[PDB]
Amino acid sequence: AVGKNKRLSKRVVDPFTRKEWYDIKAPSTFENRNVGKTLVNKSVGLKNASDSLKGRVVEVCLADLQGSEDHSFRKVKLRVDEVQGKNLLTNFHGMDFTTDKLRSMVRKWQTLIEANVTVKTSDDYVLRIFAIAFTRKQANQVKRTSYAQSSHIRQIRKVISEILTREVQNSTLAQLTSKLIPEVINKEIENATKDIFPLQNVHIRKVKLLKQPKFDLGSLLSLHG
Amino acid sequence: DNSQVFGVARIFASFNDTFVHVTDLSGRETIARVTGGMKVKADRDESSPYAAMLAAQDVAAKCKEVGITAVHIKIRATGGTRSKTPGPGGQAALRALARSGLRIGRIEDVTPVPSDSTRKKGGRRGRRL
Amino acid sequence: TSHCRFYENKYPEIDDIVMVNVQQIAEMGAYVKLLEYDNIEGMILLSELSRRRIRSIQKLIRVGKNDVAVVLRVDKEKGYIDLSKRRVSSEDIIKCEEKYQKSKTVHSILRYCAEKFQIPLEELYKTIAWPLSRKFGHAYEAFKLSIIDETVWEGIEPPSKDVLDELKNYISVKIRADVEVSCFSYEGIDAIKDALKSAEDVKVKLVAAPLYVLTTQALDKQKGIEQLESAIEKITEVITKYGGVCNIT
Amino acid sequence: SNYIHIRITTVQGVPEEYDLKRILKVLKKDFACNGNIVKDPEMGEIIQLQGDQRAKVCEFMISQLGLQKKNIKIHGF
Amino acid sequence: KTPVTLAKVIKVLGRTGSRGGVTQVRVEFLEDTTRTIVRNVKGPVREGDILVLMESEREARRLR
Amino acid sequence: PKKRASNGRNKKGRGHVKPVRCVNCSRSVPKDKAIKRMAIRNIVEAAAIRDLSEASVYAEYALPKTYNKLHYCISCAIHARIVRVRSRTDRRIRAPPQRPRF
RNA sequence: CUCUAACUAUAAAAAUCUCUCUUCUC
RNA sequence: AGCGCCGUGGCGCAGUGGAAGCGCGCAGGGCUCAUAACCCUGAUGUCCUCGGAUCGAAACCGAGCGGCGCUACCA
Ligand SMILES: [Mg+2]
Ligand SMILES: [Mg+2]
Ligand SMILES: [Mg+2]
Ligand SMILES: [Zn+2]
Repeated sequence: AVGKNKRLSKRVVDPFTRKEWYDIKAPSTFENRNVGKTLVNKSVGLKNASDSLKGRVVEVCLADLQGSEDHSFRKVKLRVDEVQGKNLLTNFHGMDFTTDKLRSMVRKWQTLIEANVTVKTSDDYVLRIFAIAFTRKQANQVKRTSYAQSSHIRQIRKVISEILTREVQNSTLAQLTSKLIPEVINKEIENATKDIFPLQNVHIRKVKLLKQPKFDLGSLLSLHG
Repeated sequence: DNSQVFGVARIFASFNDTFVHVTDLSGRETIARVTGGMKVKADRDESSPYAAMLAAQDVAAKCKEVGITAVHIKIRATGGTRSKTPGPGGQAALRALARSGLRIGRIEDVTPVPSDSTRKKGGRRGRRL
Repeated sequence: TSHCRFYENKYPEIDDIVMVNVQQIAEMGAYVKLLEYDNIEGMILLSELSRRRIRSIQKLIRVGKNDVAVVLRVDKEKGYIDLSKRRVSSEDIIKCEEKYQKSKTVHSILRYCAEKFQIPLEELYKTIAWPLSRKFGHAYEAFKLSIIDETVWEGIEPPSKDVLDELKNYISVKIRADVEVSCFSYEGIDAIKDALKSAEDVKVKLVAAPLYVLTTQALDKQKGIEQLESAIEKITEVITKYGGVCNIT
Repeated sequence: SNYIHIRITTVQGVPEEYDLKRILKVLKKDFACNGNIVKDPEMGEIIQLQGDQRAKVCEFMISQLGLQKKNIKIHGF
Repeated sequence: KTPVTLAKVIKVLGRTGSRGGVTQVRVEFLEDTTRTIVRNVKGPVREGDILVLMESEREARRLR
Repeated sequence: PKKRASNGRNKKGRGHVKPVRCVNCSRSVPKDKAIKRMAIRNIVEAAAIRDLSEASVYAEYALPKTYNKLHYCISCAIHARIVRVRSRTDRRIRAPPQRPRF
């Protein structure tokens, strides 16, 4: 907290005076469209602020973007693409679980089932989807455990693979997020796999973007308004 | 929103020299990098709660100067290969941030955890202190 | 009266490096005087005392000596100095040593006048210290420039000139070079005599038959080098024509 | 010159005609003592071995290079 | 600055420290009585006393 | 002599087990004889739950917790008080020590 | 004769050691 | 015969410009049942002599003194 070797192998300026604030607007599918503000250096040509902004990522809880608390454990990543001025427009980037819920529902005496899939969406987006499921005690258990046989994991895992394949390849990322908000796909998986084993608390994990077509300016303009 | 200026505290709490390093929502633009060792003289009580508390208070003063009022804390440990365990200072830093006017929201555990990577340091019999 | 601090103000600044003199140890650490700043006591705590573990204390403090350290916090209201010995860079220790020696030389210089003319030491040092320390560096360079060309003492008027005359009375660098004569000529001693007569009219002497060593009493450290190279080039110019060859390395 | 003495035990004064680490290698095994090569600035190079084995040090200095045995005057101490 | 604080102990939490002379005490501040904090105190203490603190942010754990 | 019938390992039919590294002393140890504690903890203690609460938007927060599964060695575990050397006739009782908090 | 909740946090250094070992039936 | 170093407490350094400097040593004491280790206090002198400046000097310099490296026996 004093001095050090200083192996160099005043002229100070204020950090904030040359800095400026920008607003973030969410895709119209999300409920609370206003997200927040981000700090930028002041706009100077030859490295305008626009070049620095486009490409940034904003990391926001889904409960924030909907308002209710039932979406606390989810957490969406948004990608900065278009700069409007004092307000920037962001396209969907990814969506994830908070580590706490994931670590909470991975308990003992119930093996998990993971289902990874890499799928092109309707339009051009190459995406990766994870699915996490946990075995459920039927409400008559006297055996203290609910292990599943590897045949059952094989069946459930495959079924989830085609379920995600259909639900992604059919509809675009906007419609995908529309299914993602009220987690209809989760209950769909639970119903489609109900005949194999109870399978408590299925969920969609780490909706991960892989590839995007060019820019599709019109898509962004339709997204925000 | 109530016209709030959100931020992220994202405390990094090792077993030595607790870190407090606030940045914007984008995570790129840093504010108040002041750490625990900044505010203690021994260079060895850096992990002690006092260092983290003074660092957090100075961060809070800087945030009030720059307008950031409510925060989104991301508690982190060294994790990965090293012990997966939160340090003692970071929690005190979080509490000190809580006291000094600022508001909180969505505190997160962002501990980096491996899926058995990195044949790691120590040797067979490990530490022999 | 050894008083009247070396630098601009009595009270030390923040995070500043010093060397201190030890006088006593009560039980915790030691509040000991300072001979880098004003003589107000500065206290060292045992937590900040020894790089090695605390098992013997009388051997690492050595009461009654000079020790490098750095002052953490200063109380300029009524006078308390918080002083720290550990967090000092191994390269800044040399800085502390040289700065302490420089201040010691200043103290030694500006005591002779106060004791010869029995006037206040504080008054005379206050008069002298405005062009002394703050101009662009330490006093010693200014004093050397003044003895070779008096320009610093005249910046401000002293109480008198008798004290400055006593300073001049009390105050009142050699560079080596080797020249090897590789001559195979017949008469090459006359050229050496002529060239050294020209060069000397600063000090050039003999060691060996080819070896001539010049130890110039330069006053600027750069004038000596240029006179040295001028003499070397004169030697070469004189000797390469009459028949011989000489070399300097 | 080249004087050699042994003082309770360090050996001050050692010819350089053989490498020092092999001297230590033979010394430690033929004495069974802790061995140190301490190079104090510009004193007689320090080779220190524990115990009172000055007769054994005589044996070693005979067996390493020694063939004079006349300039060795070990102080009792 | 003079941010001196006062707190009344409501419960004595035994005695901590290798010396066996320092007491953990659960003191509720006289101002803002709804808040309580545990701190270490050297010297004899009994519940119902009111004690002085230079700092009130520091939470005191066991002294090892 | 036979100190424990189960050899103090709890392998008994696996031949070899994958080693795991201790959290503190970093010793490699068989995963079964790698005494394990589910450190499930609230991310802040009760001395700060208030402090955070009144300084919190979103009243009555869930206050998310931190979970970990500490894989100690045995030397650290016995030194760091996790496991205690019990008497001979009390070794054969493998239940957890009677409801830590009741 | 119906019951599945709460948690903390230390590893500084520490080597060596002489004799003299023998006695139970009424 | 010249210039550069050493200038002692039994010892090597150490500042040389406020006056007795460190460790190694040696004596005693402390520690422990005892020893080594560890922890304290000590007696050692002309830092060779001459001067100058110097309130103050072993030191800063200078005009002789005892030994070390070179020139190389420098007709
Ligand atoms: Mg151990
Ligand atoms: Mg045994
Ligand atoms: Mg076990
Ligand atoms: Zn361990």
